[PDB]
Amino acid sequence: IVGGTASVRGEWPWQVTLHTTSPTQRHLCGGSIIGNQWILTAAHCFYGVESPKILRVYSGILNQAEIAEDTSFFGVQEIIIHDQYKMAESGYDIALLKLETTVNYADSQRPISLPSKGERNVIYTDCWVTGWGYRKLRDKIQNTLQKAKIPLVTNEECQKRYRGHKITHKMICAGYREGGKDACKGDSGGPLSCKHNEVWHLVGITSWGEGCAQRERPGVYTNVVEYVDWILEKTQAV
Amino acid sequence: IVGGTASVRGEWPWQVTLHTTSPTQRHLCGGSIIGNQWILTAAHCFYGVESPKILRVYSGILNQAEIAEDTSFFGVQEIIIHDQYKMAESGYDIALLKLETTVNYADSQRPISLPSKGERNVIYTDCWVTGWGYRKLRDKIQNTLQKAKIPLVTNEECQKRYRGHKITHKMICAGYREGGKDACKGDSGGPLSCKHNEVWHLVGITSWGEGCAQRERPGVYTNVVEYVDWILEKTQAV
Amino acid sequence: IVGGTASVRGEWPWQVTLHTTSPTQRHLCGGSIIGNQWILTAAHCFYGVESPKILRVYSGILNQAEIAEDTSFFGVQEIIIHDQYKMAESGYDIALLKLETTVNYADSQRPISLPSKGERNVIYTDCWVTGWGYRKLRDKIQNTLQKAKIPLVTNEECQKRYRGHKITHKMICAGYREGGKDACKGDSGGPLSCKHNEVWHLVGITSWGEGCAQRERPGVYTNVVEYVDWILEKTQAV
Ligand SMILES: Cc1cc(=O)[nH]c2ccc(Cl)cc12
Ligand SMILES: Cc1cc(=O)[nH]c2ccc(Cl)cc12
Ligand SMILES: Cc1cc(=O)[nH]c2ccc(Cl)cc12
Repeated sequence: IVGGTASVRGEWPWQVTLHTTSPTQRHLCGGSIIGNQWILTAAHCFYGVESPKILRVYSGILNQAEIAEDTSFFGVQEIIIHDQYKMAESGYDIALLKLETTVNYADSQRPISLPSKGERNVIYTDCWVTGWGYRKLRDKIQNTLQKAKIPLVTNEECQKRYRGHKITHKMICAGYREGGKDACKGDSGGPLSCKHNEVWHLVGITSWGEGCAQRERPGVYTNVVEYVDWILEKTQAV
Repeated sequence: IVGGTASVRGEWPWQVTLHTTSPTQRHLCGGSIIGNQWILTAAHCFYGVESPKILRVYSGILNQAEIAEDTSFFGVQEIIIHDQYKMAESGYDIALLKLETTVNYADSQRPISLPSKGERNVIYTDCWVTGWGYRKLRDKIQNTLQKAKIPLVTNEECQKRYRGHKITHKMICAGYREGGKDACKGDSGGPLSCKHNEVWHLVGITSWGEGCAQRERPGVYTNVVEYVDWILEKTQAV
Repeated sequence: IVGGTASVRGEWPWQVTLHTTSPTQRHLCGGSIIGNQWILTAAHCFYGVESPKILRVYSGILNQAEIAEDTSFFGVQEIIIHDQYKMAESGYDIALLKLETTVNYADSQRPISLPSKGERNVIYTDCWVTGWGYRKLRDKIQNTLQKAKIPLVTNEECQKRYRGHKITHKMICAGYREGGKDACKGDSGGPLSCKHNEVWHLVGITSWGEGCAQRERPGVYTNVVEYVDWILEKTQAV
């Protein structure tokens, strides 16, 4: 996160840090608790990931320093990538992790509500992007979970800023005209959380942008409300 | 209907009573006129129904006592159950009855409008559940069509009350925190009708709940607006 | 267009005139620029059209007199008709033209934004229908692009006026109770453009009506917002 500040412990209790153990253990991406066995994250996070066996999901974390060999985590039973996903910049950048065990909810770890199709008309005015990603394009993973308040930008405006792309209605953009606050490398898959009528909603999934926090380059997020049918379908037992 | 009152004749002119003739004739479920040849109702009503030949749809009824051997009814040509339906508590609790003959509309029998996808944002504040069902969990079918005004509850709130279920965006809930007013056995398949801008809309189909009218147990209804595409598809000739 | 007036040059810069060259060259239908290589229009326009080779799309036109043998145009590479289209009156009256070359945008030719699913709740109050069609049921193609401001009508109201049809949620209607302003023959496939929050949105595609501008006979338009998923799907490369 560029231009953000340190979070208060547990103020984003749906935020997880997804680690890979290969070759050695490191933070890979953000994600969001949306169900007792379910993390919603970005498909692009799994480039070159051939097995869920190398993944570990840590909940209730503020500082990466909390994570040691003796720290408890959730194993991943299954990675579900949207069947139309090819790459972040073409959309469908959404994935589910089915956990091996269930999350016991508490003040530090609880699920975020999905957006309602009826809130499509809502103007979200209190939106935050969070993560342990870079503070600049070439940097490193940050210890303390960072937050930045960023305004949503219309898809018409977003399209103006990305003339070489198609910004679709399945994407949502957020950024300041002058830049300065944005997601960056390592924030991928985490939430764009918007508080509306005293309820936090998972409006976006951190996906891509050209650089980080540049002027006239809004961050591009997966528009979660366009995938609530897909999420429902994929989270049913069979 | 628990905690309701007797309806005025024809104040719910889309409400039908669906009877089965097997083994002897009795009220089975409620339903709603949505087209000249079409009743919308709940899939769960047809458990163990092997043929539409045993079904009779009566329109323009206030009192069950109106129904005798010499009372006119509509035959059922086809029962269309949602292909994803398994049971009420897992959703997709929706079915269409294609009638053998067409309903001639009149003051006592006319169709209710389907909800618009653009009204998803609307806060419906004038919603009523109607039927000839039980006034308590163990009771019997009531003679006079009952009505009860019940407030909609958010899906977030509804999910809190049904921790052992998944309350999906294809469901909608209604109830008082303190209970006392609700649908019950025999009200299944009938409408949750909401009046907005002087027009009645078929917002829900009476589906299920834990008991009837209990504290902290909202009634769960099929969220009709999520099925307008399905209804359109299934009501086309071929 | 019945009851309309002459447009100002380029005030509808997304409006194209689609010509057929067979047997000799003539205006066939309207259409709208929605992308650099993409025109959105009505499926019914292509009755008896067996090849895209006979089609020419002219942008930046006010007067048909501008079009001569030496006037530049866009060739059509592909006609994409909705796979459920059968005829205008049954809906799915939507088609895409993929152009052979790309449109270079300018003040006289630029794309119109598609409606957002979140604007379904919006009451559009500034809507215009445009084209070179007839000024009365039996007439001829008009030289100067005509415009008429027409109010949207609810689908409930529209259905009342077309008792022999099914007016679906994939249609949108516009007209005056007393008639007098409407699309007519030759306006097919053009836009119903509505300006909301200083942005023009392509709300409808001119489709059909009983006669032109008759009392109690609103024009029926393809409800574009119901097809944004389809448009996205069909405009992707493969
Ligand atoms: C993931 C990522 C990497 C990057 O370099 N820039 C970005 C800018 C914006 C958003 Cl939303 C994400 C990214
Ligand atoms: C159908 C039914 C049976 C029952 O026992 N309880 C209910 C409670 C609420 C609603 Cl909406 C329906 C029912
Ligand atoms: C295309 C067309 C032909 C016609 O004769 N009447 C109409 C009336 C209304 C609308 Cl929207 C279109 C038409």
